[PDB]
Amino acid sequence: SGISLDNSYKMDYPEMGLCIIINNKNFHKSTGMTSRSGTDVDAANLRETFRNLKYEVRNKNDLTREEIVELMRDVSKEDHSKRSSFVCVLLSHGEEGIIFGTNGPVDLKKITNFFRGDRCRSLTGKPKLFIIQACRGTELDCGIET
Amino acid sequence: SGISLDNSYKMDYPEMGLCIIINNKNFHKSTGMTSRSGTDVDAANLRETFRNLKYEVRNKNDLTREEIVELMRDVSKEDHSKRSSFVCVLLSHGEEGIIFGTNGPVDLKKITNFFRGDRCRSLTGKPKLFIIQACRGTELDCGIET
Amino acid sequence: ASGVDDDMACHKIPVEADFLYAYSTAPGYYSWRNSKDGSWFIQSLCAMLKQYADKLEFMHILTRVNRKVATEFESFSFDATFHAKKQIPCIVSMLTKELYFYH
Amino acid sequence: ASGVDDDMACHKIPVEADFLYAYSTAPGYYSWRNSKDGSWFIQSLCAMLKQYADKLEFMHILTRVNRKVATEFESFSFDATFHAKKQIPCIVSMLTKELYFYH
Repeated sequence: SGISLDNSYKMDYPEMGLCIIINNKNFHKSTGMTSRSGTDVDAANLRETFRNLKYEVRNKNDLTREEIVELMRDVSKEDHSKRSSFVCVLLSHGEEGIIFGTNGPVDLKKITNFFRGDRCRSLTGKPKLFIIQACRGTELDCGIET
Repeated sequence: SGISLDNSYKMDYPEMGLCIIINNKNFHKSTGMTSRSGTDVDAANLRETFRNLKYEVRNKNDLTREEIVELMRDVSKEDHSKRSSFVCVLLSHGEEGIIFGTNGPVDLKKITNFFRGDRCRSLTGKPKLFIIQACRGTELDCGIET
Repeated sequence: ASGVDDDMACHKIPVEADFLYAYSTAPGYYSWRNSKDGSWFIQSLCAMLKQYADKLEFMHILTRVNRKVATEFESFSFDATFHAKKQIPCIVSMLTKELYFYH
Repeated sequence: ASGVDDDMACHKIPVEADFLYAYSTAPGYYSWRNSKDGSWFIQSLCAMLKQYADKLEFMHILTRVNRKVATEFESFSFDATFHAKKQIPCIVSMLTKELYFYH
């Protein structure tokens, strides 16, 4: 055939892929963390948005650090052969490189390693997206007038 | 006039802007660091490349942590009113958030704060680019076969 | 020309390749959320996806999100410390190709 | 609709906005350099700029650099530990608009 460039990811697989939404609103009192009001609006907005992009949306609410790890591990072990990509949205409290389960923190690295090119072969060469709504420190931006 | 969108940075100012290249090859023996052979090829390649983009290229070789800070401070205090952007290339040894002067480390944050929207007003609203060739840790990627 | 580090017989890609991290805020900063309308980032993200998903490459979508969050938002708080603060999303790309949600 | 955190009278942007960090490697990893030909990242960066600077938006240029470094390069070393290693550049964008070097 003609000139084949391949500058963009193949997104015409039978399925667009999974869109895992972990919506953590209520935390265990033992963590001293408060509830993140308004997060359900985020979760429902993301579901609707990705639904129109043809993603298989799966929402999970108030998961513990263990449940988060188990979810990510389970999903990473699924067969994504027919899927074009993978999306994971994390809405919760956090710090640099850290996302909070309802009972404790989880290193982002631990969540994403499950999908590393060599650990999740059916996603190798495919775009793996992680949308993260969470703090990455305690600095405040005072901005500048334009 | 007609519909004005403004989805891209105004790059038609009289000047494209400065392209500061800090090329650190030889380090002080007291640091125990070795010379980065091949870096001059990088520096000369960058100079030529940015020269054709119409950037005012300024190369600096083997600078100490202090000289690096003084250079960045001085440049940040220049009048960039007529310039469209700012480019700074750092070629040296490093670690996460750290760039090595010939005699010691320098936090990237310290270098870039000089150009923060509120500290360098003539660059406010203008693209400030930092190209960094340096280690960000000690992890090795074993890759995966495709 | 020739070297010891290029054009390998068995082709491989980094295990860290093809990842995109769309952070809500800059490294080391707080992230803002409206207790009623939701986080600034998600509101902006969804809004830009609904409008450009079938028109722009992903990075360009995320760039609109950056502008939207950075310009149209400023914190409000009874505590002066957290009042009048700004936020800038952080796009971290390790993708090796352009990403269009449509085809 | 209305809120306490949007549409401010005095318009401001984050002080951290309009910054682009083109890292040679992924967070926490080594960065490779050929003692003769130069670093994998700079070689690739310059090569892609010379070819696309007058044709593509910056992020898209940097995406080609990612593919180039990730596919066309693999380390060589007498020390098994550092042999056959790969690298993936890391694009960190906080820009609020598209960037074209030409106009």
